[PDB]
Amino acid sequence: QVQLVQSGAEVKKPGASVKVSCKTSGYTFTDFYMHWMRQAPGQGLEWMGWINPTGGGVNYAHKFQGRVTMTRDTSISTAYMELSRLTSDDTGVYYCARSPARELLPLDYWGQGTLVTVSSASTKGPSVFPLAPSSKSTSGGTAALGCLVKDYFPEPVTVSWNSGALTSGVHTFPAVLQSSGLYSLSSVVTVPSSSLGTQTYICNVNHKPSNTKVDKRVEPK
Amino acid sequence: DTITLPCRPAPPPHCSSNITGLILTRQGGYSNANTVIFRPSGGDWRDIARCQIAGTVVSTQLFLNGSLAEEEVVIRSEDWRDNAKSICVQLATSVEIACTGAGHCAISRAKWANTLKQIASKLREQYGAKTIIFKPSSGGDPEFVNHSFNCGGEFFYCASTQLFASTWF
Amino acid sequence: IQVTQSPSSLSASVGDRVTITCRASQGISNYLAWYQQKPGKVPKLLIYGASTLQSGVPSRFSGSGSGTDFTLTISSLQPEDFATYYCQIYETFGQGTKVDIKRTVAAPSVFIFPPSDEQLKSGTASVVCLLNNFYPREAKVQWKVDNALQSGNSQESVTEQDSKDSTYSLSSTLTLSKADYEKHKVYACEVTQGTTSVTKSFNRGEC
Ligand SMILES: *[C@@H]1O[C@H](CO)[C@@H](O)[C@H](O)[C@H]1NC(C)=O
Ligand SMILES: *[C@@H]1O[C@H](CO)[C@@H](O)[C@H](O)[C@H]1NC(C)=O
Repeated sequence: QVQLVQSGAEVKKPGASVKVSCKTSGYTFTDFYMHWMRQAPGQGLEWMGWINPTGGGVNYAHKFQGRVTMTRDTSISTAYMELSRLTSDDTGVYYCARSPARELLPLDYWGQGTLVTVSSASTKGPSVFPLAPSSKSTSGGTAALGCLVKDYFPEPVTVSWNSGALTSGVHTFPAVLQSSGLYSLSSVVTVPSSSLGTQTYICNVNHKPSNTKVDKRVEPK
Repeated sequence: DTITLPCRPAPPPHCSSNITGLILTRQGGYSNANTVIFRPSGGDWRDIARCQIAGTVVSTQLFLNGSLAEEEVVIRSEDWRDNAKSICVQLATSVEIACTGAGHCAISRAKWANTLKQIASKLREQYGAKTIIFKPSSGGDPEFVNHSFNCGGEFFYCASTQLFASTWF
Repeated sequence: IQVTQSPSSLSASVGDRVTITCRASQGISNYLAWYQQKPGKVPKLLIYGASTLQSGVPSRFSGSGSGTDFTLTISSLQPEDFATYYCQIYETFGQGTKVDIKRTVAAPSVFIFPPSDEQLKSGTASVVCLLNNFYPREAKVQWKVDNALQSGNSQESVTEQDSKDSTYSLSSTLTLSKADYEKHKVYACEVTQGTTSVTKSFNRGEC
């Protein structure tokens, strides 16, 4: 069926440029226009421009005119968007989407998105610290515990607990961006307070951007 | 005084033509300071064909040796609000484009200026704007980023920057 | 073309009827589409031509309007419908409408976590305050050290509404240099929610 597949996440320093690919299949690539959209984190969608796949002509949003370049290679049914002179304002998720030719409205199939992070920071694996259960984190039969996943770059990290066997009561929070330019995230879980001396609790933090995976045993105080 | 376009390969003088229309794309996503921007079309051969003002000659951005309108410039679009639909401009008086055989094709600057002025006038009345700006092609294959045409079975390519870079109040 | 989408957010219950509108700065025929987006997921087309359902979209969705005023209507909300909706009019996207789940007020369970020893050795102290399973979203979290308001060295984030009980949870982190952390004794986060303030604390010398 119809499939738009984009290239992987990118990390860039300001002033650099990024090029994201959109490989398609399941349809005649030259019969539809291709559009590019982006979404800053937590923000709305905005259109960047379209490309005519038969001839390669383009219409860029005025906001991006002069530093975006859209191209395509019909022989492999792939579209490309290159954005130049990047600043942290360009951090966000970039999407390709198909419309009928010579139309801008029906974007019926979308790419899965490509995260682009623009920062003066550089790739950094997390330091994972325990949030140890104590009498300050206990409520009768329940106690709270977790992991603090501090100072990593870029997004994203994933957290499981006990290799994914612990899912009830887990809350993994959105990261915050510190003024260092590094991210910090917390994951917590509430468990039976009677299990604390006896059940092992390990958070599994995966930071694919730095190819780091950290397992942390959280022991009671 | 002429607008002298570089072209490659050099078109011979027998490939000189009359410009009878052109085909435009309106810049998308513009905040619009009472301003509307147009470029040579970002579309393909289908956009050209749908205008239905071409003649025998196959050409891009400018129609060569096509049909003229009767009294005034006529601008047409299948949807004025849709920046993915090209705008079909048919001239009422043709503009000669004379090729030297030495790598250029020339247009009278005053005639081109007065044609754009008329096109700007019709666009302004369509879009309720004040300022109309023509800018160059934003990209594409060589056939579409250049004014391209098939003369005599051979394809020629003229840079059209000089034809689309001006402002009209 | 300019677009004003309303409301920016609304909350409703499973089964009731919600209406989202999109206004254009000029007549657009029916050249409009509605999309749905869930957090971390790809936008999904629901309606185009202002009123044509995309194939397989459930019947509770409909769109209408012509000229400048358009409406997406969800006749009876299902749980899978709580998500963000965008109109699109030519190249302009609306600002987005997030549809939240209505539920009764719930007070937070408040917990605090002192800095770990391993962090402390590296010269930094992060104190973490946890507000577990509360509603509505609005709560005032303040940090106080030796009873003085901090306001400038902390950050917070909030989960999306829980899939099971529709509550929120909030994490706030106070971060100090180790040197400053050892200048003070009492560390507290105070959570204010509507005639209740809860203050969780500890003394550094015992944690
Ligand atoms: C253009 O048309 C005029 C008559 O309108 C004709 O005399 C002239 O030869 C034509 N020029 C070219 C280059 O075809
Ligand atoms: C346009 O018409 C002129 C005059 O008939 C002719 O000489 C010329 O070859 C034509 N242009 C092209 C590109 O064939």
